Amino acid sequence: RPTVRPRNDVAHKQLSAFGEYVAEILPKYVQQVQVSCFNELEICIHPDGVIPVLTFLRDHSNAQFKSLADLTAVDIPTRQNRFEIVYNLLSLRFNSRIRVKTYTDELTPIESSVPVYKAANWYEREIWDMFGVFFANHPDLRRILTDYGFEGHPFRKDFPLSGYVELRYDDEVKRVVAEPVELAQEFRKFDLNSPWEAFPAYRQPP
Amino acid sequence: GVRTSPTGEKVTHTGQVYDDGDYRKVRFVGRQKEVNENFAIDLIAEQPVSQVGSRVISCDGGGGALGHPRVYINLDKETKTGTCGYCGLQFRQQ
Amino acid sequence: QLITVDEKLDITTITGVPEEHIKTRKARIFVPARNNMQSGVNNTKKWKMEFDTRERWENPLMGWASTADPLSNLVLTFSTKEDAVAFAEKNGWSYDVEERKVPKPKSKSYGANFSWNKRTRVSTK
Amino acid sequence: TYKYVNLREPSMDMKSVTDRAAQTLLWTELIRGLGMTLSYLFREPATINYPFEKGPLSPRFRGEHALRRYPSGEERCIACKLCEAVCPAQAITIEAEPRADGSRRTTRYDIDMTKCIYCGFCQEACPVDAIVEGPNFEFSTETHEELLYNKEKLLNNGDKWEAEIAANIQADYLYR
Amino acid sequence: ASATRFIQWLRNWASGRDLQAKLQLRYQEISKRTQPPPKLPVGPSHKLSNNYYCTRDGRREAMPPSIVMSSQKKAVSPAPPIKRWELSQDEPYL
Amino acid sequence: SNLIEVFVDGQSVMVEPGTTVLQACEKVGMQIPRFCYHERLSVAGNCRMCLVEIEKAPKVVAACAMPVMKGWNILTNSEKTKKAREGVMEFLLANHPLDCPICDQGGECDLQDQSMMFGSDRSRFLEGKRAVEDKNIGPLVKTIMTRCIQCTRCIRFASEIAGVDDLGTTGRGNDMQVGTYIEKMFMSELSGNIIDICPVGALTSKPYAFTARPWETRKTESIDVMDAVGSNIVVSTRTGEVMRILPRMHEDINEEWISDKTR
Amino acid sequence: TSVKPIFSRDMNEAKRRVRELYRAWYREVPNTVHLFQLDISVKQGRDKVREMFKKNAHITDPRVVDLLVIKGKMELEETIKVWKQRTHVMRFFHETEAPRPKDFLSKFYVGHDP
Amino acid sequence: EDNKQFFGRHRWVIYTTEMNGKNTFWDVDGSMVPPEWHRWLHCMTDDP
Amino acid sequence: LKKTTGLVGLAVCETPHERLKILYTKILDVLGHIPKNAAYRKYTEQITNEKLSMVKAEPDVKKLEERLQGGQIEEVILQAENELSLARKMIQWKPWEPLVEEPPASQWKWPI
Amino acid sequence: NLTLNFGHGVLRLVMELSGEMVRKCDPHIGLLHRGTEKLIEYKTYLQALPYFDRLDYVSMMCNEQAYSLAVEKLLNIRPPPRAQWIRVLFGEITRLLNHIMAVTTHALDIGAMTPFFWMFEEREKMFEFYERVSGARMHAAYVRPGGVHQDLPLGLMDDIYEFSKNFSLRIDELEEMLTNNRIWRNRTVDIGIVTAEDALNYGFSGVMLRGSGIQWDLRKTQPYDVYDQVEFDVPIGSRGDCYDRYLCRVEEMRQSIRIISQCLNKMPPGEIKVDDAKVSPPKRAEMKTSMESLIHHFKLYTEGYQVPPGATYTAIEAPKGEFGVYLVSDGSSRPYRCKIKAPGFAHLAGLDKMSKGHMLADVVAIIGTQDIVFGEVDR
Ligand SMILES: CCCCCCCCCCCCCCCCCC(=O)OC[C@H](COP(=O)(O)OCCN)OC(=O)CCCCCCCCCCCCCCCCC
Ligand code: SF4
Ligand code: SF4
Ligand code: SF4
Ligand code: SF4
Ligand code: FES
Ligand SMILES: [K+]
Ligand SMILES: [Zn+2]
Repeated sequence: RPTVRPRNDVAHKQLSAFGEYVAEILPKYVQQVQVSCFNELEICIHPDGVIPVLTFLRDHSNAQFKSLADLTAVDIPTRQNRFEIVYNLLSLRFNSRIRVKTYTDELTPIESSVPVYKAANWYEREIWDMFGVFFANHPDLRRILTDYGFEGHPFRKDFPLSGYVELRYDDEVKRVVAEPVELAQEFRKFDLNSPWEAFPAYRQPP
Repeated sequence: GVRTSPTGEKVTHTGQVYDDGDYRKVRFVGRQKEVNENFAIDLIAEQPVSQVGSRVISCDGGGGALGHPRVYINLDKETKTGTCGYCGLQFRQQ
Repeated sequence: QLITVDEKLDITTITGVPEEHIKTRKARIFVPARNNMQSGVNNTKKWKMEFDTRERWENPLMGWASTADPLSNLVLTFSTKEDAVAFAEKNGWSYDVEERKVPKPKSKSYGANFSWNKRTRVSTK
Repeated sequence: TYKYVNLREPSMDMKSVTDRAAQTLLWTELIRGLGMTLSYLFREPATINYPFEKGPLSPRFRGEHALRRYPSGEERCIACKLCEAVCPAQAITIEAEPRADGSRRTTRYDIDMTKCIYCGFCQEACPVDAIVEGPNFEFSTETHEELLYNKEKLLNNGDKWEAEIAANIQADYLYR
Repeated sequence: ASATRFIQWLRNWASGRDLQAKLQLRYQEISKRTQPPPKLPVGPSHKLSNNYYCTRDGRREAMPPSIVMSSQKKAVSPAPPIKRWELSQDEPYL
Repeated sequence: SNLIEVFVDGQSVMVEPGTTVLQACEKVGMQIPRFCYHERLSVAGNCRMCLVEIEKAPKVVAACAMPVMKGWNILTNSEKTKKAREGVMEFLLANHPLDCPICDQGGECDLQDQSMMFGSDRSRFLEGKRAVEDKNIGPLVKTIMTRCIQCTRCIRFASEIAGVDDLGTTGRGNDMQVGTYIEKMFMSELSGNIIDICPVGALTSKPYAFTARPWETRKTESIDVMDAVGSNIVVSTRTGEVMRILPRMHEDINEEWISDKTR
Repeated sequence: TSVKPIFSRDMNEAKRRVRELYRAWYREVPNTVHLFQLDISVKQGRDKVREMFKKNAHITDPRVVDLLVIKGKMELEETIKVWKQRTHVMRFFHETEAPRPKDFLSKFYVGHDP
Repeated sequence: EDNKQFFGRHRWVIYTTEMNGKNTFWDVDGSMVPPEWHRWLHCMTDDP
Repeated sequence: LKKTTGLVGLAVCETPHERLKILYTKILDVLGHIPKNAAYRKYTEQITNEKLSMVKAEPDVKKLEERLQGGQIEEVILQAENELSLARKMIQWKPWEPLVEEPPASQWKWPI
Repeated sequence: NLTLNFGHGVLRLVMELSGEMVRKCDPHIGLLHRGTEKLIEYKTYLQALPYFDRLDYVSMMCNEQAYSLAVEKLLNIRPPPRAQWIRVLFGEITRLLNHIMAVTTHALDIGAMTPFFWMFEEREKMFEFYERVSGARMHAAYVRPGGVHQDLPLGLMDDIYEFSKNFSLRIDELEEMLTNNRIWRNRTVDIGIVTAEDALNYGFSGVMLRGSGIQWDLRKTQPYDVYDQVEFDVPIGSRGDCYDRYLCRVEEMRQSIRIISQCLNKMPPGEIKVDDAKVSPPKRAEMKTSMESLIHHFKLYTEGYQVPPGATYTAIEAPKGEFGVYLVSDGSSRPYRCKIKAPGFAHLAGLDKMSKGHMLADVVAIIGTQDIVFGEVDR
């Protein structure tokens, strides 16, 4: 069918089997395992399992996920633990990708994964900067993207798009100064969602 | 259809003009108020009404796919003409 | 090892929000009303949190709507009103909660359109 | 399939060693580099004589915006606001009301040319070919304010450039 | 393309290449700047029958993830081990 | 004791006798597409957008009007149901005018949105379209009746809610037209509500005409003060200006209506 | 009510880190005023440090106090290492911001805000 | 035009010395090309 | 004996067979300190025993590399060192114990 | 130890020097952080597309391709074959654009200014191909979920063939200046050596991996569009230093011409965006004649298409390495979260490691060998 993305059942079966494999070996930490319809395997774990689970996937002979593709967070305010920490790993040996997810709130530290992947260093700094998640035992945790002295964590869903302050050069004090943000044209909020359900397959029970 | 207010400022086709006491007209001092002189309301009025033989006519604005979406205009009312909602051309059943 | 913490969760000192936009704001927690222009009910499933509307004024140059309210566009989504209230509480915003309005179940009967002796009989179809 | 960029063994015979000695002492590869730049000295340069000569463009070029008319002179824009909705930069601001003859027309049509990313989405979205990005790219100004276009400026652009705009649309509309 | 034969010889010798065969300036070999109009083809959904959208609706064939384990025999790898790459036969070594 | 068991895509649900198929689907969060059906008007059954397959039954049923029977399994997403929706949407759009850019309903149109969700993505209508003359019914409601899909919602609202029998259908077949026949103004204290219930841009607000698009409006939920009823309303604003007033549903006060003064 | 700690297991442990941070900031102000060639006095800088500490005196959650200390140490590191420029240091003082009205009548005259 | 020149140098304009009351003997500008010649000079088309 | 593994920093191994026998044997010893019913022990002993049997059954290095499918024999040795390092860490982590804590009810629910 | 506070975009390097030797490199970035990821959450999926042109703004159409593939994967639709070939054709043209910028500005930074001018006249000609299909020389916004915006204009493929026919000679001229030059080799040979194992653990990708002998290229191992249908070789280094990585990039340009040649010959006929008007807008002529087409046009340009809920990590072999997005859909027409994985982010994080035991002037060469654009590093 020309316009429909083809399914790949062989990869779906392989990833499902490996997902059970990981869940059998680390039951102490694995809370949920799922494979998407486009064949991406996700392991959901208790946050205590970050170091053991990542080490296992990096070092075990049937995993060998030697490359950390990405590490990031997602803010979901409706959840008690609003921050979802996502590790995307790549195994060159088995030409495969896996995603490991855990969670944390505003006040609970997450163990730094720098010991497992040196790549995690700056990704964790970015998460701290943009989301305010504190990583424990980081060699050097500090802002990386925002201006010096910047207050707040801009990528949180409740941080306003244009922020709270803005900069200009002031002649009287002969320097750039920060002042509360005023916009000549306010950003125009659009309500785009259709009131008609699009995807029955994802309907939530009432 | 450009006319000047009592203070001399040209009135736009949207009717905009600064009133006598508005400071904002200082922006034109030493410069100019940009006004387009081809008022579309006046230009469309000059187009003749088109006489047709049917109760229903269609308009796409001319130029096929270079015009506007094709719409069908009912011409049953004899008091008035049928007007295209996109381009303003008028039609009348003879 | 875990510790015991009995204080109410409060993060107002570590969120970076200026004091003005914590104490003087009023968060509204509600389920959006169905847009009366459409029959679809899919935009009434979730809880929303918005803030009180503040001044918008005309930009002297172009006439655009200017604002000084950093929260003017902020709108959060929540599964339940407990989740929304929990979020409002820990951020120090005072709030109002409006109970969800659900259309009440109606009794429909096509046959009533042709009642022998009742007023429900329709004069036209 | 792969190949090695840099995996070769130098020949250690006397002739090859002496060849590398000559290169080291007589700077042969450096002289060979001088030959390349010498050959460019005697090539015709690629420079064009701007502004008397211009770089080639195509009918699809996305330049300064303009509001277009029908052949009768009536505005094409009917204030549908599709351009305003799609604008990735929110560079467009529109207000509309019924005209004195009942036509659906805009009373405000502003493009902040310093917000605009010149992406062309507005002219894709427009159902009546009203807003277009024209061929002009030589409209730099001395002040920020001059780049905040209102409807009069955009209608004037359309009247100024319509001769070229129409011809470019004629060349490309069959790809759209 | 206007260089005298002596200068052409000089720069070819200095560079070691036949530069005139592959000039980096463009002349008449480029396509005309006016072309005949296209006539583009239409896609596979351009049919008058046997074309119901529900049989070609990719978005609606998406499904939520399959949960293989929830907290509510031979070893395996995530996929077969990758095959060794083969050395290029076009040019194995630079 | 009174309740009977029916199934919606295999999921059991208990409903009072007389519950329609459409209402049984609401109970599990499934909204059947509709045009003519409005839960505050009498059932009509004429648009046919709500056709739905009943498992083991060869004929689709009009969910809005069919009372659900015990043991029925309502297949809201079957191939038969989907093809029924596509076919109906195809007929609704055959004569509909290409008006969306100039039509005030655009962006909040049930015809647009149900076409997007349940209709095909293209046309195979190769003929010319119907065009219908416009009716003047007063200074509040503009009529562009070429957009009318003959759902008869306005007729039922006028007769049942407003208690005014001035709207009806004249003619027959494809030429059937909604109006007053004679030149008559529909001036009722509740007349403006026909703008809301008209699924398309056939009936639109004259004062509001052309001023705004739905996606750009901010919605402020407020209360009416034009009388002592306390009607719940939504105030639509854009860039600091009040654009229009809409009803807000409150079962115990104004339901989903407001008076013309409030509006 | 059983949560993972950051650094401190109780308020007494947390209040030690606060005092250590305060001392570090107190001793850094004289060098900050000199290195950045600020026009404020050393007393002003320390008065500003104290003011920043005092607005957080009502906190009783050790995890929140830990994060405030964590953030306060990052701010100190930015200053001692001259990652900050002069503009960043002086942003604490809001020199170009005119004094907003605080009493009811003043706020009433100028606008609608509470 | 001179089509023996390489593409880009094969078309050029010698600006007028006076346009719209402005002395343009030395002060020429790319914006002086009217739209009908703008298409040709920029090779947006082949025919003048 | 090959002259280079082709990977920067990965030295050629003169005696790959002896090195692998030592490593795989070391792994089976560490695994003996894990409970018998832990899935990590059962699975790792299975794969380790398969590789060890391949090593003993094939004296030619290039043919052994084909059997193992782990890349260069020097890569296979490095993986054995990684598994041995992992096996020792698992003894302290004990991931075969029951789940430490279930998540909140909607933790993994999406969309919200 | 002297401290130097200062030593593509703009970078702030804080270095510790012991004489000539670099003891610490601390890149301070964020000077081009523009909150792109947060801005994308306020855009429809189409409105977000132009943000990807402005990340690695040397490889515009490859960034577009990565985002388009990610959205196409969540949509569960497939772009048509001609669109796939165009995307590969312009993906490799884009690789030539990037590698010219990478190699000649790397050369320009250490004093060899002349190849920059020769090769930027070739970039100027590829900018014309961009402008001819899209109307823009750089930020084309041409590759979109569902295919490409417009079909190629008549005559474009002939001009691409003419350009490709002569380009390898231009690479040869570049190589005559640098490859065997003893000064160039002195500046790059044994500079910034990274081991295969270190490269993987530090999250390197692309030439930062292959220069060290790792046999990995996503076009070969995890192919997308029609890359499985074209033949080419992956260049591999042996010493993991700057000189080998320079050689890999030069050889990659040659293989790009090889791929481009096959794309020109194998270009098929047909449509250039998915024939599904609930995703890709209809043709303008249909929008102006058919009721369904107009409705779908109206909705796709206002609300946009809804994307079924889910999350995907999608990656491509961009000119600078693995470029991916972690794209989270909540079921609506606006992405809920869009994390952009930029290859230069991990590479720059490894500058301090790579610069150990080197001199100040080598820090310039190492930053150059990494191919750093701060549009994608800072986002
Ligand atoms: C029978 C009895 C006879 C007795 C007498 C015998 C003596 C003659 C035979 C011996 C010949 C001696 C040649 C002397 C020239 C100097 C050679 C030299 O020093 O070159 C070596 C130098 C470094 O070479 P390198 O590859 O970096 O590494 C080697 C050490 N590790 O490499 C360099 O110096 C490179 C220079 C870098 C500068 C580049 C810019 C210059 C390039 C253009 C040069 C043009 C030629 C100059 C002509 C001047 C004309 C006035
Ligand atoms: S070109 Fe793009 S950014 Fe500029 S006004 Fe049009 S849609 Fe907006
Ligand atoms: S320019 Fe076109 S798209 Fe924009 S409002 Fe006018 S008619 Fe609509
Ligand atoms: S009623 Fe709906 S479908 Fe019909 S023209 Fe208006 S917006 Fe379009
Ligand atoms: S005017 Fe509107 S409400 Fe009345 S029948 Fe027609 S579509 Fe239905
Ligand atoms: S909604 Fe049931 S037939 Fe109209
Ligand atoms: K309506
Ligand atoms: Zn018309």
